[PDB]
Amino acid sequence: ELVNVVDEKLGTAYGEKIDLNNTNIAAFIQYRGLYPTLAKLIVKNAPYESVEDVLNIPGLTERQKQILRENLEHFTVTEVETALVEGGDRYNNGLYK
Amino acid sequence: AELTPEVLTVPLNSEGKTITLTEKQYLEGKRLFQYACASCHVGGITKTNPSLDLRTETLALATPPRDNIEGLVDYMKNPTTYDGEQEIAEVHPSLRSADIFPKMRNLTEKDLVAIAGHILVEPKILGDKWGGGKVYY
Amino acid sequence: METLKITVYIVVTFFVLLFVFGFLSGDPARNPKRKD
Amino acid sequence: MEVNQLGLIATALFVLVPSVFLIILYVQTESQ
Amino acid sequence: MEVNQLGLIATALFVLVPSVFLIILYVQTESQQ
Amino acid sequence: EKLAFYDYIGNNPAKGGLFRTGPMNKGDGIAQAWKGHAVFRNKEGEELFVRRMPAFFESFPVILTDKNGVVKADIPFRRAESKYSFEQQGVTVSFYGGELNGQTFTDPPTVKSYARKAIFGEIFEFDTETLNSDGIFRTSPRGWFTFAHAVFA
Amino acid sequence: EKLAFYDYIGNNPAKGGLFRTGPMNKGDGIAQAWKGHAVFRNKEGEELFVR
Amino acid sequence: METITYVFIFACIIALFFFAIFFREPPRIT
Amino acid sequence: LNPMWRQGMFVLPFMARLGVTGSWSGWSITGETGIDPGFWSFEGVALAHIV
Amino acid sequence: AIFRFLLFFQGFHNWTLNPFHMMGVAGVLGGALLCAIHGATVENTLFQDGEGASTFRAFNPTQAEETYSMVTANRFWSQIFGIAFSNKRWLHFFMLFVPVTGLWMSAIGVVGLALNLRSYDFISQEIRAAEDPEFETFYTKNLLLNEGIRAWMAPQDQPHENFVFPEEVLPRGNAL
Amino acid sequence: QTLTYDDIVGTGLANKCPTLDDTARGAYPIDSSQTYRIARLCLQPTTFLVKEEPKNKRQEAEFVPTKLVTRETTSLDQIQGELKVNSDGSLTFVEEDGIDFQPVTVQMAGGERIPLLFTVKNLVASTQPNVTSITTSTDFKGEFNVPSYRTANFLDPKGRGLASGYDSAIALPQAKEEELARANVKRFSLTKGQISLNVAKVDGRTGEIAGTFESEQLSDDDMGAHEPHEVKIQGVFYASIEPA
Amino acid sequence: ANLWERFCNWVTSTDNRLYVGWFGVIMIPTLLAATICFVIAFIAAPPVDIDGIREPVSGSLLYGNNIITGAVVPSSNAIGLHFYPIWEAASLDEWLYNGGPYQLIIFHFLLGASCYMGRQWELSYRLGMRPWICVAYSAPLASAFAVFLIYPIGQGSFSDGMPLGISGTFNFMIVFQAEHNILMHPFHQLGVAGVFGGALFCAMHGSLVTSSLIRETTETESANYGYKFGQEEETYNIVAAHGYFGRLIFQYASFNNSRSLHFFLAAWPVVGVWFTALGISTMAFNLNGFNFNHSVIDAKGNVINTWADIINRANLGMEVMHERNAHNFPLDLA
Ligand code: CLA
Ligand code: CLA
Ligand code: CLA
Ligand SMILES: CC(C)=CCC/C(C)=C/CC/C(C)=C\CC/C(C)=C/CC/C(C)=C/CC/C(C)=C/CC/C(C)=C/CC/C(C)=C\CC/C(C)=C/CC1=CC(=O)C(C)=C(C)C1=O
Ligand SMILES: CCCCCCCCCCCCCCCC(=O)OC[C@H](COP(=O)(O)OC[C@@H](O)CO)OC(=O)CCCCCCCCCCCCCCC
Ligand code: HEC
Ligand SMILES: CC1=C(/C=C/C(C)=C/C=C/C(C)=C/C=C/C=C(C)/C=C/C=C(C)/C=C/C2=C(C)CCCC2(C)C)C(C)(C)CCC1
Ligand SMILES: CCCCCCCCCCCCCCCCCC(=O)O
Ligand code: OEY
Ligand SMILES: [Cl-]
Ligand SMILES: [Cl-]
Ligand SMILES: [Fe+2]
Repeated sequence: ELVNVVDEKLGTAYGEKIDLNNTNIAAFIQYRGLYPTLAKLIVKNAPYESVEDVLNIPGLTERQKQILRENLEHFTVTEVETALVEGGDRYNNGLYK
Repeated sequence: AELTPEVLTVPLNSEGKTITLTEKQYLEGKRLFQYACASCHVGGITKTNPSLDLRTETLALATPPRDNIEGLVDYMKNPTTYDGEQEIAEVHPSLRSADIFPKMRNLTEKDLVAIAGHILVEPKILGDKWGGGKVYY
Repeated sequence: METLKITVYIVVTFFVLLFVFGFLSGDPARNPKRKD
Repeated sequence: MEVNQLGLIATALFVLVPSVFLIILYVQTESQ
Repeated sequence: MEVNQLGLIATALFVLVPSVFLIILYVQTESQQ
Repeated sequence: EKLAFYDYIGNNPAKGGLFRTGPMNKGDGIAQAWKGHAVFRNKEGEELFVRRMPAFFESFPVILTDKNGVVKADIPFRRAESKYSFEQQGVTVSFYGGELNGQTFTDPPTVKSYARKAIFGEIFEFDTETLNSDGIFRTSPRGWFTFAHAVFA
Repeated sequence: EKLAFYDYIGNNPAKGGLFRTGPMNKGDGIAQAWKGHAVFRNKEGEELFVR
Repeated sequence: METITYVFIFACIIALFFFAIFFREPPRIT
Repeated sequence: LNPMWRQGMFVLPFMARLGVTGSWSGWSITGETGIDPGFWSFEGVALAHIV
Repeated sequence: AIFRFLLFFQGFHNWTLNPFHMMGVAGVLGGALLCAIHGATVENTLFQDGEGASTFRAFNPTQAEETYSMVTANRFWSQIFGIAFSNKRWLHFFMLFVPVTGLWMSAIGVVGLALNLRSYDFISQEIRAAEDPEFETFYTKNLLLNEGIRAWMAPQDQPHENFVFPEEVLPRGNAL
Repeated sequence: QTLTYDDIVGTGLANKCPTLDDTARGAYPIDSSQTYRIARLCLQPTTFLVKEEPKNKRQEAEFVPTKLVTRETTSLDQIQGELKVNSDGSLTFVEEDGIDFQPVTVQMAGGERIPLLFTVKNLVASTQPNVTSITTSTDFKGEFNVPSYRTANFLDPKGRGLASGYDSAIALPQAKEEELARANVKRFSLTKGQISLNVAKVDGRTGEIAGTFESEQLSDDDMGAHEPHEVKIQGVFYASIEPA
Repeated sequence: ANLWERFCNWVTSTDNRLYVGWFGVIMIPTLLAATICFVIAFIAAPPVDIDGIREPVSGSLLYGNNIITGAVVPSSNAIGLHFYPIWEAASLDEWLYNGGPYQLIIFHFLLGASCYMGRQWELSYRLGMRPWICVAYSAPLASAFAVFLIYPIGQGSFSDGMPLGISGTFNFMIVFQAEHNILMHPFHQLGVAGVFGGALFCAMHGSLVTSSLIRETTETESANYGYKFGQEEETYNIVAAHGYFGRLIFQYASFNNSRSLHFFLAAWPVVGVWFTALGISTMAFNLNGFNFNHSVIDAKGNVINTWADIINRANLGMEVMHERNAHNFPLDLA
């Protein structure tokens, strides 16, 4: 009955892809063209019901929609986990080097 | 082990041409990196923004790719954010902003090549240490 | 708290003045050999 | 047996304290 | 706090036994003088 | 079982403490049964091996390796950049011999629980109630005898 | 509840023992609640009273 | 019981200070 | 249900009998919370006897 | 290398917590105290045995007389500190006794550590802290320090063990 | 007249909300064709009350007073958000951002410290219908979120945490783990609170309002280690309204 | 026979069992205040939020500590170097939570200890002694100033001063090494030499004088009875001691002037401890021990580790764990 919700999340697609609903913003540095501009937009406009939803962010240029479209297979979405998005933690989760 | 020409051989551009530095250029670039860059980039990290380091794999994924001499020389003239979207000359040292970053004033074109070459050679020697931070000290 | 503050200020002043006037009361003369 | 734990120290001091008192009195009687 | 119960008896005898020894030796010295 | 009980760090005399008193049973408890030999596997069926605790260490991380010593799973401290969690690697435990013979566990918290025991070597069922054991290793008569005689010498 | 608690022999000071040491709570325990007044009846519905 | 014990031992040391200072064996010259 | 006399308190009732009813930590034996007894709390009486 | 030995003993043996080392500390610092206080006392209770301002010249190794006043030294310390030495022989024996005994005690503690027989923990503190996450002492604070030391120095300090600790297992507080 | 930093610093005035003159009994008219924002919401607690536990049967303990021990660090300020007009003429404030939380610990009689995250995070507060004018009888009723007092990186004194730290009591290697599961497994609570804001002063010329508030929320549960307490908070508030 | 002159004569009287003096007029109240508050706090103070993160640390016996773990805990980091007397708090409960007692104790103690040093000068003057015993005491006194006042001043917070407790002292030490590499600092190395050498010479002098006691008693009595308080003749043969020690090493490595010898005994540990007090006092301003991290590299540029790099690994471990919840940003600059 007592489960660590963060360990449980590592067992989902959160553990293998960039979760558009949960992952800290520094993970968007792993793929080109995403950081910082599109990462800022993606985090600010979460949550998303489906990976495809990021293409409906208002303001996207066609080059930015192109960048996202190339990267859709590296994204996922899972239910928002309160412990990962509170505290402003998607912007700074206390991990540096 | 020694500083052989093979380790001193780094990419010149994205096209795949390479250039082979001399020991002198490597040592020159290390001195210049300490003079103008190390206060923020010691060991290949970035003290004021640790999310972005000087590891080759990081530089490879920047827009303008920066894992080559040309891309790095251009960055020292006109730095941009990691996605290429904005110019950051007014908050990052560069030739374009040497009026506000006075240590950049007396860097010549060959100094830039040496600094760029140092950044590209060093991960070949130090491995994970370069840009790994205190875990690998 | 104000009472406490005032009390401590008076007590400390008292002891400091004892110290100052004590050493001003001919202290060099208080030794076993030469008094002047 | 589930006895009272303080019973050990109570018994121990019950013996030691008055016994030591007597021994002190006796030894100093002998040395004068 | 769940401390070792025998700690108390151990402490009390550690103090009492050598202290009593010294007191015995001191008092019978005084009654010599 | 007697041989398996020797292959357990709780009977290692260099695991005690100067003021941890009494019999070893007062620490990890009265041993009741060998639980069986734990075999760990990841989602692709490689056998993994728990790195055993060295005697120097009061505590030790949980690191699972393959036959070649390459790290394949662990219990992470910082979760946010974890690459080797049991959850991500699908680590499972199966038991052969002993009480748990022929059983496999797949729920990550049970699998980690046995992985924490496996750093001590072979895994045993203990009675901790009878002596109100506190769970902290004590040394054996071999340890106490050696200490006293080296100090007297 | 305070009034019912006085009507309980565990608070009678003549119920103790010379070597039963400590607080009264060490004996019957720490009182938590009045359970209520128990009424006893036989099969005939008549009310009975415990001596 | 352990708090009581620590404080007790500490109090005994303070009392011993008092006797050791004010009831010492007086040093007597030659 | 847990007054002092169930707890083996011996001197506490003699302070309470003559008017010492509250503690510096803010409780009183009559149940009221948020009281300020001044110096003459249970703690102040004890300290006064030690001095 | 000896500095590394000290830190090893902190993180692995919790050696500062060991009463035999504490007795050694008291003997070493007590010895240094006795050394300074005795030297200073002699030098500031000297008899005037010459006219020079340098008072060293006014001593002769074959003189029978004490070169300083035990009586004045005793009065000073009795009035300053409450008690004072009165017996020159006891004093110098005590100066032998204090640091020698201290070192002997620490040696006993290291003999224990040969067997990992440490005073590492207080069991009562650990039982309470495991059950009550708001309970924190300087004792628990130091064990976290010991755990950092072990995990961070062990791979390079014990290279024959081939410890590979991935980044995610290293104990770390926030940000650091 | 407005003070400077060097007039305020060290006085305790930095923790106090702006006040209105007792003569500010006006009314602020609401034009529905217009949109409005709250440019600054300031909440200054003055009283912290904690509910006690009655232990026995259906008794329901009362709210007892407490002493603050964390000094002048309590006020919520620089809060802003949208002020909407609803189809029935009720107004709804929707908090957007601000310094909208303060950790507070108060001490109950007997010495127990009660820490709590005083907050209005995500506040949605609404009036009665048919307002058309903010007056000295206007009330806002709303609810808000109370996240866990500690966030997920927080490490307890034995190194245990939710997003970081040990998962076991490493100092008791062979202890039975079932008794320690509540202390070993950290969980992140997210509860709700309720607040009333009663307007008592209105400057009809400037759009400033001020008044009284009362909120109820839960205290810290130490990441699931113990049961929270119920806390009632009373104080004064100030707000500035602007046409958006 | 004036009333003030009679008071003055009593304060400076050499007939009081314990000398009072003008320094004592300040010393006695400040030391009593510090002592009484310390004892009470050590036994009964509630937990203190030393690091200002609302995470109180329990220091006293009644709150679950023993003699080794207990402490009077330093005052809150939220206070920094601000003066926090009782009358600045809204209540004693506030003052206790924030660590007010530590400030009261260390300020009264440093004042009273400074007057203790003055009192040593003062009585030496009333007894017609030479004056410099108080100079010996300035070495431990400076060390107390360094860990209670100077280090907090340079770091900006009494929360980083040394706790008044046994385990708290070790905490202070471990954290000091992680942040200043004090072991690699020469003034601490000089302190070790002053303390090791002081213990050495204490044992040397004690054993040489004991070795050369002149036979004055029988084997059934303590040799100590061969000395009588205030006797005019020396009680040991320094020429015999010199003859032994000079042959143990070589002649000119042994003293035969007792004044020179005792001055040496005074100077060695006093100067060594001056330097170590100065070490704490200058690491307060972050001038730290020698850094040889990655100082040896090979012909290619591989780092070749030395024992200094192993030290750094241990220091890193202490760095990353200390005050595990108090740092939000990557550099621990104070
Ligand atoms: C060579 C001697 C020796 C050895 C090796 C053992 C070994 C053992 N005994 Mg046995 N025992 C012995 C002598 C010995 N005993 C004697 C002489 C007695 C009679 C007193 C006993 C009575 C006894 C009982 C009643 C019990 C044991 C038990 C045990 C076991 C646990 C011991 C333990 O927890 O230690 C704890 C050890 C310590 C806490 C170390 C204490 C040393 C202190 C700290 C030194 C003091 C320092 C000193 C004061 C410094 C001052 C110096 C300065 C002034 C100069 C262990 C197998 C227990 C067991 O499991 O039995 C089934 C048990 O219940 N023993
Ligand atoms: C007028 C005296 C008096 C009275 C009425 C009480 C009453 C009480 N105390 Mg208090 N107490 C007292 C004095 C007193 N105390 C003193 C002087 C002390 C200091 C030691 C204490 C210390 C104390 C503590 C520490 C505690 C109490 C507690 C209690 C309660 C339970 C007592 C109990 O279990 O008894 C037990 C009594 C006995 C077993 C009787 C012993 C008599 C034996 C038989 C000795 C006589 C034999 C003698 C040698 C005969 C020699 C014959 C010779 C001529 C040949 C009770 C309310 C307890 C409590 O609940 O506190 C919250 C508790 O924990 N008291
Ligand atoms: C206030 C601080 C303090 C103090 C006073 C001490 C005091 C002591 N420590 Mg402890 N230490 C401390 C803090 C402190 N420590 C801390 C914080 C830690 C971290 C846990 C340690 C860790 C520690 C360890 C790990 C050890 C000590 C040991 C010791 C003891 C060393 C005794 C000695 O002289 O060895 C000096 C060495 C000798 C006397 C050996 C013989 C030397 C011969 C005679 C030398 C001959 C030299 C030659 C002639 C010429 C060479 C010249 C050449 C250089 C050119 C002593 C009791 C040691 C101990 O306990 O020993 C049993 C020990 O092993 N300490
Ligand atoms: C292949 C092959 C065959 C190879 C060939 C190799 C080969 C031939 C090997 C053979 C070797 C050989 C032939 C042998 C000769 C070698 C030899 C010379 C060895 C040297 C050995 C050596 C290293 C010795 C160590 C010296 C040592 C470290 C001592 C230095 C002196 C020293 C530190 C002195 C300290 C003195 C000091 C400053 C103060 C003393 C303390 C003091 C204040 C005491 C108090 C005190 C003092 C008094 O004074 C008196 C009075 C009283 C009262 C008193 O209180
Ligand atoms: C203004 C106040 C001044 C400060 C007040 C100080 C009060 C404390 C002074 C010590 C009194 C007790 C000494 C008893 C013992 C006693 O009476 O000693 C008296 C003894 C006198 O020696 P004599 O030379 O007269 O004796 C020789 C022969 O008689 C031997 O048979 O002094 C010494 O031995 C000095 C060295 C021991 C001094 C070391 C003691 C240091 C005490 C510190 C321990 C503290 C532990 C603290 C734990 C919390
Ligand atoms: C602090 C004042 C700095 C100094 C001095 C230097 N750099 Fe820097 N650098 C700094 C920051 C804060 C950043 C991130 C900028 C951003 O927001 O994107 C950087 C980044 C770089 C990069 C790009 C790294 C990557 O793409 O992975 C490079 C190549 C770089 N900096 C080089 C560089 C050189 C050569 C310097 C000396 C002339 C230098 N930097 C100094 C901060 C600072
Ligand atoms: C056992 C027993 C008994 C007996 C008992 C007894 C008799 C007891 C007693 C006890 C007691 C009798 C106690 C006491 C206590 C005391 C105290 C605890 C005190 C303290 C004090 C102090 C600490 C003080 C201090 C000070 C000083 C000194 C000076 C100045 C001021 C001051 C205040 C600071 C009987 C019979 C009952 C029976 C049962 C059993
Ligand atoms: C501080 C809040 C309460 C105010 C203090 C009241 C004054 C103190 C009164 C204490 C009672 C003293 C009367 C007892 C007998 C006095 C004569 C005597 O026996 O010495
Ligand atoms: O060492 Mn690390 O540094 Ca001087 O502060 Mn920053 O952390 Mn914290 O307060 Mn105590 O401690
Ligand atoms: Cl810490
Ligand atoms: Cl920070
Ligand atoms: Fe001497």
